[PDB]
This record gives sequence, C-alpha cells and structure tokens, in this order.
Amino acid sequence: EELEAQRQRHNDPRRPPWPLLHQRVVLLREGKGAPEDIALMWEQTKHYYPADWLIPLELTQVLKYSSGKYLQTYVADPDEMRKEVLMQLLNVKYGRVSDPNGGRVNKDVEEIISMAVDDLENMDLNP
Amino acid sequence: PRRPPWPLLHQRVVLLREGKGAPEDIALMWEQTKHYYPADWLIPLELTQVLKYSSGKYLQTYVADPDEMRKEVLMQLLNVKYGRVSDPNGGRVNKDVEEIISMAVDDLENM
Repeated sequence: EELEAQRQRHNDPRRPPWPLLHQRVVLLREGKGAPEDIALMWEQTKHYYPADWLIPLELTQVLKYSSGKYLQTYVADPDEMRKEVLMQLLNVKYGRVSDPNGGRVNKDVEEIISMAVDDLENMDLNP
Repeated sequence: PRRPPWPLLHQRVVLLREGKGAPEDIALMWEQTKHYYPADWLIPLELTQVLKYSSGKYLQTYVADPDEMRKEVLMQLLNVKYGRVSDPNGGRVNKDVEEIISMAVDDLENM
C-alpha cells in the first residue's frame, strides 16, 4: 500500500537506526554534535521515520534556541526546515501518519506536540 | 491537583538547561516529575543532559546532593525499562524508546 514504501525504506541498508539518530540530534543543542549534518539528519528522519515526533521535538528546540547565524551557517533554508518539522509534527498529531518512534501519542504526547507546534508556528527564521 | 502539566514541566526542564528560567527550580522540577510522573522517560532524559554537561561548579550551587539526584534519575529510568512502573504519563515505551533510555542509563553510570 504505503506499507510497501515503508518496508522498502526499512530494509534499506543505509538506514540510520533511530536511536543513534536521536542520539546524534540530541548532541546538537549542547554544541557537541555535527551541525553540518543537520539537513541530512533531518532528511533521514522525514524519510525513514516520518511518523516520529521525538526527533522533531528535539529539532524544534534546536530551531528555538540556536541563534540565527548558527542556523544560517549549517542550514541552507532554515525557515523551510521549520515548516517541514512543523508539517511532520502536525501529521503525527492528526494521525496522518502512525507508529511513532517516540512512542504512542497518548494524550500527553499530543499536548507536548501541540506546544512544539505553537513554538514552530510562532517562529520566523528568515534573515 | 497541583500537578504541573507535562508539556509545561518538560518545557521548564528544557528552559533550565537552556539557561532560561531559574536554575534553583531544578530540585522542584525533579521532585515533581518523581511525584507526578513516576513512569516518564522524556524528562529523565533531558535531566541526564543537564547533569551530563553541567559543571561541578554549577551543579553544586543549584543542586543539593547532585549525585543522589543522578541515582534517582537513573532509577526512574531503570524502573521504566524493566516494567516496574506504568503509564499514566507521560510517554509510552517500545524497543526504540527502550534503547535511547539505555543510552541515558549509560551516560548516568559513566558520570
């Protein structure tokens, strides 16, 4: 179905396991990661884990608390990334996508996502 | 209930690590997650980062007994992994969550 596309990407030998990816993304806010790899890491999560909210939540904190210059150094278009992270969180919140890696969108989770959604919505990362 | 909403509690913890809000609240925050969120891993993970990358300097100033806190965070984490506790709130557990939890337990033990 689309349960096909998922079996294919999941079988991809090149797929970063989610926990190491989450671990890599979490290093960023402390300035200990590979920020030059943000776009790629983001691209990996949209592609391999479009149903996950945890990594998008963490990226939201990266977009929230990083400085404009820092973001513009490492991301080609930051406001476009913002819009994509927003889009993925929205897909999870409204069940457009399912089986989130972070775990089940019980109701608390949907609230933390709403808070991140607000954050994103309230954000403008254009120069 | 005076149970702080999870998103707000989680946000408060993030803020505190990001140098916003009030450091001192640290004990209060952890206190509250223990009491009202015995089964959450999300907050414990963020807290581990605070511990992991805060300076002994900072740590002593704002946390009475830093190392006991560590043990308590490590122990909530371990409870969650081995099914000693149940949701509730905040976040559910699969094999993916199970592994990032272990990563945190790993950071906690090497501290």
